[PDB]
Amino acid sequence: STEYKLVVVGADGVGKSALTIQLIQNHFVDEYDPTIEDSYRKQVVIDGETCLLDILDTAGQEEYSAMRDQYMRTGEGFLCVFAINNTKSFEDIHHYREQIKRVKDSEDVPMVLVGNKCDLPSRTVDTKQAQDLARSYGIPFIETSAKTRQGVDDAFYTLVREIRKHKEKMSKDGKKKKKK
Ligand SMILES: Nc1nc2c(ncn2[C@@H]2O[C@H](COP(=O)(O)OP(=O)(O)OP(O)(O)=S)[C@@H](O)[C@H]2O)c(=O)[nH]1
Ligand SMILES: [Mg+2]
Repeated sequence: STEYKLVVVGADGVGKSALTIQLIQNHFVDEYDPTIEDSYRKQVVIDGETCLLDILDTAGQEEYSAMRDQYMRTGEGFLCVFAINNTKSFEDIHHYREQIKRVKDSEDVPMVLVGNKCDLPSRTVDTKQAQDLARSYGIPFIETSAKTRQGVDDAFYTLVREIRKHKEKMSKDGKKKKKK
């Protein structure tokens, strides 16, 4: 019943498309297929509510600062994905977060930090640093492997939960109005 607009963001090659295709299609693309902009719908039951997910799988490839704006205005929550063997992709999260906060003109934007490719050896981004970054941001951190499907549903369902929490918070706000 309730629709949630989710946007999967992050550097090229982190696994945004692999995560999203696991969620929607239940298989893993070993392939490379760089994304311009694909979207997907899926009907899910999360905490006993039916949810219509409308998911945008974005381009990691850059230039943008053109393209990012409209889908940042549109998105209700953001899956901020880095790959655990890609230091720059982790560092990129700060910049995506800043951009989203600026473009949506809010300090309060539902987000989940996703460390993908946890099936691989010799990670270059430690779990502790990701956890520490998420704690700073006051957002969940979930480790995934699109290859094995580990954590995939949890990552997307947790983002829906963050949106719901935000919706409830915004009704009560901090002040000005109040509600519940
Ligand atoms: N080992 C491993 N490989 C993965 C995982 N997720 C994605 N990959 C691989 O990484 C490569 C890039 O994945 P892809 O999903 O296309 O990245 P992207 O983030 O969507 O990249 P883009 O569209 O912005 S350019 C592919 O070869 C894919 O199979 C994972 O969890 N584990
Ligand atoms: Mg892609």
